[PDB]
Amino acid sequence: ALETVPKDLRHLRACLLCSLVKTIDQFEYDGCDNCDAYLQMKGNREMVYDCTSSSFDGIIAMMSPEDSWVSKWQRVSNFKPGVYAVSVTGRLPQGIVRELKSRGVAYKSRDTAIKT
Amino acid sequence: DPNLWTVKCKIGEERATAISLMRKFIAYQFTDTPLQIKSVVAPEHVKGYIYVEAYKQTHVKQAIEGVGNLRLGYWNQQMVPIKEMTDVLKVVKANLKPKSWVRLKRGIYKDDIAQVDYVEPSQNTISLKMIPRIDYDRIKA
Ligand SMILES: [Zn+2]
Repeated sequence: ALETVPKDLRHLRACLLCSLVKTIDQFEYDGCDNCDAYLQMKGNREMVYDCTSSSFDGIIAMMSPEDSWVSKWQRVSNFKPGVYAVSVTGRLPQGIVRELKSRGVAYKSRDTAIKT
Repeated sequence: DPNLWTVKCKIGEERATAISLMRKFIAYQFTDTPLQIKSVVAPEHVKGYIYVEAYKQTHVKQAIEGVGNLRLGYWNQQMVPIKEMTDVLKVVKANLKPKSWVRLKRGIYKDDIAQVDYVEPSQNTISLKMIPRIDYDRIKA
C-alpha cells in the first residue's frame, strides 16, 4: 500500500518487533501496520519514541514474504510487505516486554548484526 | 530461492533509486506490466552499485527498464554464487548509543576520541565529552 512507503527520507526510524521503516509522521498518524493491538503506537509520540528507535542499519523492499529467501531468514514472512530493516539495535525496557509474553507475542531480538 | 543481481548507479543516488523502485512496484502491481522482483537490498556500507533480487536475468531487465538511475549498467547483470546470499546481510559494529566512544569530523578536536553523555530525542544535536586545548587566551592575540 501507499502507507508503508516512507514519504520523506528525513526523520526515519525502525521498530524492534517487525522492523518497520517509516517516517516519524507515519508512526504517529498510522503506527505499526504489523502490530496495532499489542503495541498501540497510533495517536501519540511517547510510545513511538519509547519502543521504536532510530538506531538501525540497512533497508529491504519486502514485496512477497510468502515466497522469498530473505523473508524466511529474518523471520518476517508473517508480516505485511514493505520497508523493513536487517539490523535494529537496542532493547525494549522492562515495562512493555512483560505484557507481551502474557498475550502470546514472543519479543525477539531482531538485531542480527554481529558484535566485534 | 530468488537470485541476487548487481547493478551500477551514480555515487550517492542509491537512496532515491531505492524509494522510487518501491513506488514503481506499487505503481505497477495492478497493471498489465507488473514487477517480478521480490526485494531490493541496499546496504549502508557499499558504494557505486546495488542489489536486485529476482528468479531470472530477464526479469530484472524488464523491470529496471525506464529508470534513469540504472540505465548505465543496464547491459550487464553480474551475479553472485549461492554462498553470498548470507554475507550481504552481515553488519559489523545505527551507531547511536550513550556512554559510548565517538570521534569528531570537523572543528578543532579533529580525530580526537570523545564520549557521549546525553542524546536529544529531536535528532538535531548530541552531547559530547571532550577536553579543551585552547591557551586560555595567553598565546593568541
Ligand atoms: Zn513490528
